Amino acid sequence: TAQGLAWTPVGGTLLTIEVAAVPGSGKLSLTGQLGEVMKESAQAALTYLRAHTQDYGLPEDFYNKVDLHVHVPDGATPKDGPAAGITMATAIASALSRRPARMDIAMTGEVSLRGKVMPIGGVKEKLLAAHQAGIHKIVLPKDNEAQLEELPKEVLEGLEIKLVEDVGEVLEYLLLPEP
Amino acid sequence: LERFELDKRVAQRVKEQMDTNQREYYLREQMKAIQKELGGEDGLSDLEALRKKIEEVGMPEAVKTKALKELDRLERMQQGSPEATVARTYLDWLTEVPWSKADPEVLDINHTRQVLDEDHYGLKDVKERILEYLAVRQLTQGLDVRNKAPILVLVGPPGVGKTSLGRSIARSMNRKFHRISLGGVRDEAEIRGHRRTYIGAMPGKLIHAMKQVGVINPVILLDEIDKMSSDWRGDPASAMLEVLDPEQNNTFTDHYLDVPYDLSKVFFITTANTLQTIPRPLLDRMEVIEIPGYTNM
Amino acid sequence: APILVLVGPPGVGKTSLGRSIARSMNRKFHRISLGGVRDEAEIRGHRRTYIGAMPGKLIHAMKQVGVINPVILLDEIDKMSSDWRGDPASAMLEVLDPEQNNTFTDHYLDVPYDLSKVFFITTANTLQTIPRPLLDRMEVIEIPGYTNMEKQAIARQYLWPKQVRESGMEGRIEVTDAAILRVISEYTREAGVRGLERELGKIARKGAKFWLEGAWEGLRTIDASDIPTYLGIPRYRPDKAETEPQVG
Amino acid sequence: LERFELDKRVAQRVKEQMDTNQREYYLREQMKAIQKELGGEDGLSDLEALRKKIEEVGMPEAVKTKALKELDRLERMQQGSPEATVARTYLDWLTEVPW
Amino acid sequence: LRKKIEEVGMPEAVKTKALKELDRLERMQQGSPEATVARTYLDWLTEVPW
Amino acid sequence: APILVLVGPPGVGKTSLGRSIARSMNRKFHRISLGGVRDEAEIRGHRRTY
Amino acid sequence: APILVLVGPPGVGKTSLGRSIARSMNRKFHRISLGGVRDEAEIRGHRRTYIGAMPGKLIHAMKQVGVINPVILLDEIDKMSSDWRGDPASAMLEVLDPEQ
Ligand SMILES: Nc1ncnc2c1ncn2[C@@H]1O[C@H](COP(=O)(O)OP(=O)(O)O)[C@@H](O)[C@H]1O
Ligand SMILES: Nc1ncnc2c1ncn2[C@@H]1O[C@H](COP(=O)(O)OP(=O)(O)O)[C@@H](O)[C@H]1O
Repeated sequence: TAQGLAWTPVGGTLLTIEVAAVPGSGKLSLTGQLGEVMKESAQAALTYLRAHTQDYGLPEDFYNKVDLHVHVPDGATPKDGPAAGITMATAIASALSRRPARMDIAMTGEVSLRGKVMPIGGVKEKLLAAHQAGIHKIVLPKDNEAQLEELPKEVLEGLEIKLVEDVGEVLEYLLLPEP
Repeated sequence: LERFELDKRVAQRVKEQMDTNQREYYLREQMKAIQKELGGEDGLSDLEALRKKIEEVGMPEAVKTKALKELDRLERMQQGSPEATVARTYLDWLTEVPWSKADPEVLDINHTRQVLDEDHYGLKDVKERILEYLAVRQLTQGLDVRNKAPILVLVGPPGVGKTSLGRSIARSMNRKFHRISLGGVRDEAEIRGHRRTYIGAMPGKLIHAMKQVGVINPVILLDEIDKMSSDWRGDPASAMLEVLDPEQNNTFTDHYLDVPYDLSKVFFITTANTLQTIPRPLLDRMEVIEIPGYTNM
Repeated sequence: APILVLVGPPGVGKTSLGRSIARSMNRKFHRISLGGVRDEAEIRGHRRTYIGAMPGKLIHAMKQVGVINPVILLDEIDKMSSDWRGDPASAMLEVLDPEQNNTFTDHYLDVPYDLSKVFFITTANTLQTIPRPLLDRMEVIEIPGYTNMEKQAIARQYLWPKQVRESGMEGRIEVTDAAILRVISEYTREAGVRGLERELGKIARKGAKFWLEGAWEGLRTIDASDIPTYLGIPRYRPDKAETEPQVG
Repeated sequence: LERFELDKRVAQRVKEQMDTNQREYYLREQMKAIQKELGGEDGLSDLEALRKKIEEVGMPEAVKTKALKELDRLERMQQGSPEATVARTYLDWLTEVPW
Repeated sequence: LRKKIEEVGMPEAVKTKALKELDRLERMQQGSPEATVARTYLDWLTEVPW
Repeated sequence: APILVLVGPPGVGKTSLGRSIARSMNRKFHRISLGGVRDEAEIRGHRRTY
Repeated sequence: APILVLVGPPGVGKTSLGRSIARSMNRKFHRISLGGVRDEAEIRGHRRTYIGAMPGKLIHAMKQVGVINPVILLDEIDKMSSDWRGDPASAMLEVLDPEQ
């Protein structure tokens, strides 16, 4: 389980599932009703099995060979951003890690091949979705340092912003044990 | 005999059904005998009282001539005559929109700053593009209150007290706030109406709120315009983009407005709260302000 | 005689080009977007049978202009579709070519209208989706985006004077080459000029807000320095010369 | 007593309502009665012309039988009825395709 | 509408078209789409350049 | 017996051959494209009832 | 306790005796070959990937019968291939055990 948060156009939610661990062959499949740009991003995510097998600490056999049973809660998954398809990759990255997530400690950002978190859009909307739910611990990319103060002074009074610089550093800010 | 008793059964069904229809018919005509109770008073207010209001309204000689023109034709036996309907339906907002009164224009954008500081706390994003809106609202292509431009439609969740928003800006602009029903209603009678040759065609709710005050420049909140659609095909696109164009709004006709109304100093606001349910020709004369909402605290 | 097609992304001045040509011809001008059309039921009329039965978009287009000889711009004939029964591609086929449309009629109408004299353009955006019998007898012209130099030329010479003239900023706000250099090379990244109008408007009406809170300077210079003051932050890099020299 | 008189004035008002309704409705059937005398008559000349076209176009007998039975369905209002304008289109399709 | 069609130059067949549909007016003016939609038709015909 | 199918490149003379035969046989040439058709109704006949 | 595997001569003896017992127990006999069945998406359901996701053939065996307790004969259990996601055998072991 990973807080692959994606802002819905209507309201605001914290996108996440409960995850199995049933590996074996590269066919994690979902009828997520995804968009066409998210369709081609998923077609990229096919070979991102060979890309995420090397960008993080994940083993080499991830190049082609992992299943699991994934059920994304919002069947109306298109939420006006590329925070739909990387969710399964992040969930498997936590799954092949085999160690769980951190209680009431979410994450967000944008993932890259080189291993850096690009700042996630809508810091106000992601922090409304984070706080209106009730989570008080926030993992934002480092370049949102200037966009933390661009928000009004009533959203972040119970919010702690644990700034992140790498996608590995997301893993320490999201994976339950210390590493 | 089974067929015969079936005949008796179906005869009972048809008798109860016709009794039901008759009873509903009597029920509606009571409503019409309970509503027509104040019909005479409407005619009285539509008579000498109407003329008095027209005098105080001081409608432009052209508009006054129109009112007098139809009114002189409507001059006759008030009873057993529809002259009262055409003497009120079209001359009620004409008698309720005096041109000797209007909302005080706040040319001071700084004043707006202060009054929007206490909407909730200023909101720091609403008031900035609102204040763009006012400083431009003074300073336009004609350096006056003419658009040729957007009036700044909202986009957001509906949860805020948007009524209080319209009131605090109608305070920061000394405007007479109104509300109508325009979004969610699916018939061109609250939005356009149709030409005054049938009822159900009606003054729009904009015309009704225009009747709600005497000031010639009220603020008619086009209520939840995001859910706008109408069962009457033949788009109000003509209506909405004709009223959004001041060159077409000083000449604002509709299906209902068979005379170009002098909607010239009239101010509107536009309100969207959903980003997909939009008929296309409102792509223009619209622009969006950030409106921050509320966290759980 | 083949009809012009002006394929290319939105916001590259396709319909304003038609405005120019109308000026050049001293006719009127009009557009009707066929983007998201899925039936013959609205291009030709719906057969008139109730309130809520409508003539065609060409009939409307004819109705707005008050001239029998305008220059119609059939915008977005590439987003023409048929996902439900009814293939109106042939309807536009009988519209375009000059001989057969001489007595054109919609299903709502019965009048054979004359359309041989009416000059046409026909805007699309990509011809790979036009029906192939449509694609015969036209001219395929891609219209590109514009270089950074060309885009600042659009702004400085043709757009930014419109931004300052809609919002009363005429002769009270000066905006430099450095500022609009920042506008394109630092802030705005898109095919057409479409969003440029919007963030430029943000700059513009913020500046009008600044001028009406006191005209201490009658000339308020918005250069590349105060660009983040009037608008928000630079959300993309100024130059692509500054990322990193990458390995592979 | 004032409730009594209010009910009486309501009774007179609904009496007037039903008087008005029967009068205006009687006008509705008078306009219909004066209408079908000529008002509906002139529109039938269209149907006569279309039928003459069907009769004059040489057709096989199955064609003509289907045409006449579809035509008898057309002997109704279509002008606000989308269920018989399709009949007019049908009969005009038949008479204007060669045989 | 008769005046407007009279002034807006019509083809004589289209002129008689409008006159016939005008006779489809003059019968009702209120309620069902019976001359109301016909009024929409006539308004469409009038306000097209000729 | 067969019905004379034509196959070949997109721009090569096909409809030219058709019109050539048509004039040759004193025939009215015509063309109906069938690109993208997937309904039987849109080319045979759609349900008449509505 | 066993469920009486039938092995020996191909096409000979096995189904005959099974139908004989189902006649004796008066349970609605059925018979399903699994030779071409080598995917667990055919044993249990197919994971939904398009329009036309489909159940296991064992439900389809239950679909051809109107009871939840007949005698059913399965066929070709002695081979196995992991040509798809996992094996079809594991889902069949799920079918065998009573709490599964
Ligand atoms: N070799 C040719 N001879 C005559 N006409 C040609 C030739 N090649 C192309 N054309 C022209 O190409 C047009 C397209 O029709 P045609 O070439 O017959 O089939 P297609 O539409 O498959 O290309 C015709 O109008 C014709 O005038
Ligand atoms: N002892 C027996 N008496 C009668 N028939 C037999 C006997 N043993 C085998 N058979 C025949 O063997 C066949 C059973 O084999 P079959 O149902 O074809 O496949 P499998 O044995 O692989 O299930 C029956 O058709 C039956 O006629």
